[PDB]
Amino acid sequence: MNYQPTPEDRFTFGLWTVGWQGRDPFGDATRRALDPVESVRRLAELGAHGVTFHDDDLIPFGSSDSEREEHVKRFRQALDDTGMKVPMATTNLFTHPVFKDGGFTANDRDVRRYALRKTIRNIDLAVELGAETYVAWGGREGAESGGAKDVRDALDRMKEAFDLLGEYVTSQGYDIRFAIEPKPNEPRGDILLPTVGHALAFIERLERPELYGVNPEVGHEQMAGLNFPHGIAQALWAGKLFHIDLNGQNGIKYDQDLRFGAGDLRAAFWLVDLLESAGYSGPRHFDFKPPRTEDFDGVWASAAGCMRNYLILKERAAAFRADPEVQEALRASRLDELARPTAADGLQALLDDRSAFEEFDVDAAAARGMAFERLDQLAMDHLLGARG
Amino acid sequence: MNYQPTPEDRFTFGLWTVGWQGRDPFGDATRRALDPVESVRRLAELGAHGVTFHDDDLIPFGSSDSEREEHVKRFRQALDDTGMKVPMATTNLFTHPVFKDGGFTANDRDVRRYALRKTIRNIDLAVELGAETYVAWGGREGAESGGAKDVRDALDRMKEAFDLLGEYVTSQGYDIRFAIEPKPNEPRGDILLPTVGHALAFIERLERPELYGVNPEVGHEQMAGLNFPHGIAQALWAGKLFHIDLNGQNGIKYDQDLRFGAGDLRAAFWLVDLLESAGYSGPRHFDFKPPRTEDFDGVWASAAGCMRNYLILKERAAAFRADPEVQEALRASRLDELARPTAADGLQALLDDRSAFEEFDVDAAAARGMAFERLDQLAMDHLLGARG
Amino acid sequence: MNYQPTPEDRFTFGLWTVGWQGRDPFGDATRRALDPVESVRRLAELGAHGVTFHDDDLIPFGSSDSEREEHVKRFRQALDDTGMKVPMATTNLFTHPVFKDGGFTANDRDVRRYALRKTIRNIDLAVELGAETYVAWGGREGAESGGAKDVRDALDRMKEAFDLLGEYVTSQGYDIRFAIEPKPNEPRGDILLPTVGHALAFIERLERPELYGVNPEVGHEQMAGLNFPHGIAQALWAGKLFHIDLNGQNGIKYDQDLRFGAGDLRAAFWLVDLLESAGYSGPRHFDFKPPRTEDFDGVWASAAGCMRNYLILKERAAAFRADPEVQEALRASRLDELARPTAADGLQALLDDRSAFEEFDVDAAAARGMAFERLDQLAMDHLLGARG
Amino acid sequence: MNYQPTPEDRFTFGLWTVGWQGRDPFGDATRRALDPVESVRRLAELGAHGVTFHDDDLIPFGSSDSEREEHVKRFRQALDDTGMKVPMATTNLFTHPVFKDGGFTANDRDVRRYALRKTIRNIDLAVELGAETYVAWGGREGAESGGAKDVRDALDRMKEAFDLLGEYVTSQGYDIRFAIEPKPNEPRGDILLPTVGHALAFIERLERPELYGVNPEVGHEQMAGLNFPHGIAQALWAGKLFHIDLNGQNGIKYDQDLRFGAGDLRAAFWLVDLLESAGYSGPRHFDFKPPRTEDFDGVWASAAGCMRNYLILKERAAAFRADPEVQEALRASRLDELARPTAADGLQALLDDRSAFEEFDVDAAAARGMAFERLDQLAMDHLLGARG
Ligand SMILES: OC[C@H]1O[C@H](O)[C@H](O)[C@@H](O)[C@@H]1O
Ligand SMILES: OC[C@H]1O[C@H](O)[C@H](O)[C@@H](O)[C@@H]1O
Ligand SMILES: OC[C@H]1O[C@H](O)[C@H](O)[C@@H](O)[C@@H]1O
Ligand SMILES: OC[C@H]1O[C@H](O)[C@H](O)[C@@H](O)[C@@H]1O
Repeated sequence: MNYQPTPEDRFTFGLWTVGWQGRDPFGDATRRALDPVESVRRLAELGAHGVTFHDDDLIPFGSSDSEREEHVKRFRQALDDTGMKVPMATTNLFTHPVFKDGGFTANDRDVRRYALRKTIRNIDLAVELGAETYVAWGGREGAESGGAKDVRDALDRMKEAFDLLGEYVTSQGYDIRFAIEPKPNEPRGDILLPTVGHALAFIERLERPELYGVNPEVGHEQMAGLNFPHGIAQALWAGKLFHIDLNGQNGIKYDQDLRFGAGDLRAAFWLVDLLESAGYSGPRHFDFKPPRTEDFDGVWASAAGCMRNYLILKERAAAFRADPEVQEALRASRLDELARPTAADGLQALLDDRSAFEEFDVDAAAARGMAFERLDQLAMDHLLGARG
Repeated sequence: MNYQPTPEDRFTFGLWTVGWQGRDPFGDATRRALDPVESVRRLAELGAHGVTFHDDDLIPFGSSDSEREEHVKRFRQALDDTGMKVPMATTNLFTHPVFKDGGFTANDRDVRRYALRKTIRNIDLAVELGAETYVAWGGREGAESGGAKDVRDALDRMKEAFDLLGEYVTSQGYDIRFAIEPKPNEPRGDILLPTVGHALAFIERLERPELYGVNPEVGHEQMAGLNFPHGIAQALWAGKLFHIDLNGQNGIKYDQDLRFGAGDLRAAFWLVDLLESAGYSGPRHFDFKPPRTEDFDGVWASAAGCMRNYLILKERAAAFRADPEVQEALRASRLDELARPTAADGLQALLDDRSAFEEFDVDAAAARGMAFERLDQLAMDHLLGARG
Repeated sequence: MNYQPTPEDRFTFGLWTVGWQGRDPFGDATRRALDPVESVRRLAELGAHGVTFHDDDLIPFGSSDSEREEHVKRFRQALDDTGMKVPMATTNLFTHPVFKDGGFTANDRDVRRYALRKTIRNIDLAVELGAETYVAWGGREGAESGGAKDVRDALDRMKEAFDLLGEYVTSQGYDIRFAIEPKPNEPRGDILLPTVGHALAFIERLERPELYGVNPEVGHEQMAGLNFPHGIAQALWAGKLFHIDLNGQNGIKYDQDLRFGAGDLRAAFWLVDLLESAGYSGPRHFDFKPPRTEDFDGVWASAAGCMRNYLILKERAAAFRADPEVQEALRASRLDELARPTAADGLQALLDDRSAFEEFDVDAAAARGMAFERLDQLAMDHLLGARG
Repeated sequence: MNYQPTPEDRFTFGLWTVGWQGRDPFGDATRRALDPVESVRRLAELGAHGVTFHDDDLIPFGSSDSEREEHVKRFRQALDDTGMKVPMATTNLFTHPVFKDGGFTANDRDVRRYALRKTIRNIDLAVELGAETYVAWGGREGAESGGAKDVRDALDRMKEAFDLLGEYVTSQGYDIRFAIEPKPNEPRGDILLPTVGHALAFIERLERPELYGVNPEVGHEQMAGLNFPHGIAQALWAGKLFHIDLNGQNGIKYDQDLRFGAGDLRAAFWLVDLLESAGYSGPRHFDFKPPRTEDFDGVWASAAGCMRNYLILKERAAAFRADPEVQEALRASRLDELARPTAADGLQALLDDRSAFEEFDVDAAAARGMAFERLDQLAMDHLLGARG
C-alpha cells in the first residue's frame, strides 16, 4: 500500500528539468536558476537514483578551463555526499545562436567541426563521471523551407559525425554507447530522423552499428500521433532501447513535457507493462518541465509525481498480468498463437498444406470473435483498481 | 507550353483508383463497377504507361481456377491491344472478414498461413504479367487496444512472413523485389510499421535485405504530420525507394487519397524536384480516389489532373534549379558547403585543429545570416510562374 | 463496491451503435444485421434506459407506408415489453447517394427540399415515440475542394433549413428541441460548423434561437485536438447542452467511436466531474462502434463497458470533490477567487483603485505559486484509487 | 506584370513581427533589438500602409510617465515623417510572470483587476494614435490540467472583463471596436475560446455585442486542423470580421508564424479569393516571425515576401473568377443553385409539393455528377499560371 521510490527503482532526472526557469516562447522566466548542487540534494531526498546533464547545464558556456574544473569539483562532491549517480550525459547543440542551422548538419562546415569538438570534450567528461550512455538530440538539425537543406547531403554529414564519435570512443577505449533521441519538429519546422523508426533505420548505415541505439521520448512520438508503446516494442525487438525519456503529452501540438502519468494515461500503463515485462534494465529518466505556474514547492511536487505515477502503474500492470482471469482472456484472444511460428514446418510443407488454402474454411475462421473488448475492459478495471 | 503525358512519362494507376465505387464509412456507392478492361482502355487514351492491381481487383474472391483463367485472359488481351504495362502488383489482405485481425500478424495461426498462400499465388501471377515490384500494405496489421497484440511477437511473425516470401522468390528464380508500404493508422487504431522510417528499420532485420524496399505514399506520411520529401530523401539515401504512391492529403485526418497536386501543393513541388534531381527511374504511380461526388466524366478528369499536375511541377522545379539567380542563392545559403565532408582530414587532424574550437570565433559564425527566406521566395516565384 | 447500471442512470444507445455490422472503408461487414427489436431487448437486460434512431435504422429506405407501419408497430411493442424509452431521434441525411453533396446544403435545390421533407416526416415519428430531442448531424455538408461550396451561401441555406423546421415544430405545437452535432471532417474533407463553438455561434443567428442547442461528441472535438470538457463547459455556460454523445477517441485521426472510457481516460474523468457537478440531467447517450474484430458477445461486452466506465469515473470524481484535502488544495490554487467578480465595485471604482495599478506589487503577485501540480496529482490519485 | 505593393493595398505589420529577436523555447536571440522608429522607416520603404503594437513593444514595461511620453513622441514623429498609420493596437497580457495564469481569467482577483487597468491605459493610447480596432489575444487564459480552472467561472470573468472595456469605451465616447483573436493552444495546454467559432459564440453573450468581432489568424485555425477560408466565411456571414492576421503554418504543431504564402498555399489562394470577393475593407495585417536563421536582410526579404505573395494570389484569384470557362464550370457544379432559396414558397407550399418527396426521383438526382474535380483543376491551373 506504498508508492515510495528508492534508488533501486533507477529513477533519474535531467538537471534541465527541475531546473527549468519557465521561459517559454511568449514569456519570461517565473523561477530563479537552481544551483545544480541543490538540484542533486533535493532529488536524492525524493528517492531519485541519479541525474543527467548537457555540458552547458553544468559548465556555463564560455567558462575558462579553470572555472570548469571548479564547477565539476562542486558537482562531484554533491554526488559523493548523496550517493547519486550520473548514468547519461548529452551535449547542448541547440541554444547558442551559432547552432541556428544545426550542429552536425549545419550548412556551414566550420560550425559542424565545432559541434564535433564540443561534443568530444563532453564525452571525456561523461566517462569521468561514470556515464554509460551518451545521448544526442539533434534539435536544430532540419529546416523550415525545402530548398534550405538537401536531406541526402545532410544525412551524409550526420553519418559522418556519428562515425567520427564512434572512432573516437573506440580509439580511447571508452565504455560508453550512444543513443539518438528523435523528435519530429520544434524548434525547426521539420527535424531530421523524426521518429524512432527513422533513427533505427539510420543507425544500420553507421560504420559500427553496435555502438548506437535510441533514446525515445513519450511526448515526441506522440507529437506525430504515433503509439509510443508500439515504437518502444520495435526498439526492444531490434535490441536498441539503450535509454528512455518519460513524460506526458496531450496530443499533436507543441512539446509539453508534462510530468509522467499526465497526458495519455492509458499509453503510460501499456508502456510500463512493456518495460517491466521485457525486463528493461536501464534508467527510468524523466525529461519533464514543471509548468511555469509553479513555485519551487510545485517543482518538487511535480518531480515526486513522476516517480509515484510510474510505481502505481507498475503495480497495476503486474496485477493485470498476474490475474488468472486475464491469463484466460489472453488465451481466448489467441495471444498464445501469435507467439507460435506461422510455419516452422518450412516453405515446402506450407505450399503442400491443403489445409492452408485449398481446404481452408475462410467463413468459419472469419466468424471467430477476437474477444479484444473484454480483454481491454479487464485492463481498464485493473488500471482503475476496480477489479472486483 | 504543353502538359500532355505520354507513356514515356511512366505514369501508372491502380485498378482500384479510377475503379473506386464511392463506398465510404458513412455511405453507399455512387458509381457502378468498372470492368478492368475498360479501365485499361480509358487510361491508355489518357496517356498512362500502365496499371497495377491487387489479386482481388482482377479475379473476384472465390473464383474457380477456370474463371480465374478467363479473367486473366481478357485482361492480358487489353494490355496487348493498348500497349499498357503492369509494373507492380499487390495482395488484398484487408477486405475479407477473415483478415479482421490482420494477415501476416493475425493472432490466429491458421489465418497467417492462408495469408501467405494467397500472396504466393498472386506473386506467380504478377511475374507472368511482367511486374518488377510486389507491394505489401499491411492495412490490418495492428490494434485498437494495447493487450490485443504483443508487438514483439507480431514483428517476429511479420519478419517470418517476409523471409518466407523471400525464400520463395529466390527458389523460383523470379526477378521481382518487394516494397513495404507504410501507413500510420486506418483502418486499425494503430498500424505496424507506421512510417517510412519504421519500415526501413524493419527491412534491415530480414534475412535477405537486398530484396526489400519501401513504397511510400504522400498522404500516409502526412497523416502523421511528417515531411514527405524528407522521408523520400532518407529512402533514396538508403537505396530503398523501389516504388512510390502519389496523391494529395489535407493534413492529419482520415486517408483522403486526393488527386496528386491537391492537398499540400508546396510539398508536391519539393517532392517532384527531389525525384527528378535524384533520377528516380521507377513508375510514377497514383493511388487516389476520385471523390464520390463525381460521375465517370469526373473520374477521368481527376486521373488526367494527376498527370498534368506532375508535369507542371516538373517544369517549375527544373526552371528553379536552372535559374542562375537560384544557383547564386544556393551558394549564398551554403548548400555547396553542406555537400562537402566535415572532416575528410580525419579524426586526429580535427582534434589538433585549433581553428575548430580553441580559436573558433563563435560570435562571427553566429552573425552570419542563412539567407533562407530569399531562397524560399525564389522557389515560390518559380512555382507560381511569377519569375519576372 | 458495485458498478451496475440501472435505468435511473439514464444510459442510452443508438440502434446504429450495437447494430454496426463492421463495414469500414477497406472491408466488408464482419457481423450480421441486428433486428432493432433484439437490440432493444439486449440493451434493457444490460441496464440501459433507452435507445435512439435515425429514420433509416428503423424503417428501411423506400418502405411503403404499409411496411413502415409494421416496423414501427414491432418496435413500439418491444419498448412496451421492456420499459425502454426513446428520448432522441435523428435523420439519416448521409447514406444514400443523393446526399453525396449534402442534404440541407447540397448545391442542387431539389435535393435540399427533399432533405427537409424527409426530416419533417421523421420529426412527426419522433414526437409520437416520445422523443424530447431531435439531433441533426450534417455529415455531408461541406467540401473536398474550395470552389465547390460558397460557404456564405451554404450557411444561408443551413439557417433557412433550421428556421423552417423551427416554424414546423412551432406550428404543430410539438414539445421538441433540436440539437446540432458538430464534426470537423469525415466523410467530407471539411464539414460545416466543425466544432461546438461554430455550432453555438450559428444558433444565435436562427429566428428562434431558444429551440436549438448542441449535441457534442467526445471524439469529434478530439479530431480537432480540442479539450472536450472545456467545450462542454462553454455549452453549459450558454445554456445549450441539450444532449451529449459519449465515446472514446485516440487523437487526431479518423472517427474511431471507441467505447466510452477508452481513448483519453483523463478527459473522460474531467468530463464526468463536470456533467455531475453542473447537474446535467439529459441522457448519457453512447455513440460508439464495437470494433469489427468482435462477435456478438464482444458487442454486448463493449456496450456494458461504456456504462461501467461512466459509473466508475462518477464515483472517483465525487470522491475527489468530497475529499477535504482536495477542498483545501482548491483554495490554495484560488479556485475560490476565480468565482468572485473581478469588479463588482464597478468601472469607476476600479479606475480610482490605486491598489489595482499605481500601487500594485507585480513582483509579489508574480512570485505566488499556483500549486496546480499538487492539485493535479491529487486528482490522479483519486482516479487511480491510490488515495492513501 | 508587377507585384509592387503601395500603401493603398492596406498592408500592415506588427512591431513584434519584423522586431522578433529569435528567442525560442530552446535558444537565445539571433538578432539585436530593432528600434520601433527604424521598423517604421524600413516598412514604409517596402510599401507598407502601417504598423500595429502591443503596449509593451512601444513603451518598455515599467517606464515612468516621463519616458513613456518620450517613447510615444519619437514614434509619432516617425509616423508623421513616413505617412504610416496605426489602425490597430493590443495589450501584452502574456509576457510578464504576473500573467502566468492569465490576465482576465487569472485565478487571483488582484491580477485580473491589474490586467484591466493595463488594458484601459493602452486603449487611451490607441485612440490617440488613431487606431480603429483594439485586439485581445488571451494567450495565457487557459490551463495545463483540468482542476486548475473552472471553465464556467472563467467565462464569467472573461465576459465581465469585456463588458467593462465596453462600458469604458462607450462612456468615453471612443470610436473603437474590439476584436478577439482565438488560438487553440500554446503557451497554455489549452486556451479558452480556442477557435473562431468559440469566440463568435462568446461575443453573443456580451452586453453590447455590436462592439466586438474576431481577428482570426491563418496559423491558429490550422493548429486545430481547421479550414481557414471556411472559418473566415462564417465570420463574414456573421458580420464579425473586424480584422485579420495573415501568415503561414505547416499543419498541426507549434505556432510557426511563417510568412504569408508559406505553409498551405492553396488555402492562401482560397482565402484571398474570399477576402476580395466579399469586399473585406480592413487592414491586411501580417503576424509573422522571420525565422531565426535570418539576419536583418532576411528579415526585410521575408516581410516583402508576405506582400508579394498576397498580390500574386489576388491576381490569380481574380483571373480565375473572370475566366468564362470557370463561370461555365461554376454553373455546371450548380453554385448558382446554392445561392437560391430552398423554399421561398414557404413551409406550407413545401409540404404540399409532391415533387419534393412523393414524386421525387432520388435515383436520377443521385446519378448527377457534381463536376467538382474539373472545377478544382481549373482553379489549380489558374493558381500555377498554367491556363493555356
Ligand atoms: O537529448 C538531450 C535533451 O536535450 C534537450 O533538453 C531536449 O529538449 C530534450 O528532449 C533532450 O532529451
Ligand atoms: O498496397 C496496395 C494498396 O492497398 C490498398 O489499396 C491501400 O489502401 C493502398 O494505400 C495500397 O497502396
Ligand atoms: O447525429 C446522428 C448520428 O448520425 C451518424 O450516426 C453520425 O455518425 C453520428 O456521429 C451522429 O451522432
Ligand atoms: O493579439 C496580439 C498578438 O499578441 C501576440 O503577439 C500573439 O502571439 C499574436 O498572435 C497576437 O496577434
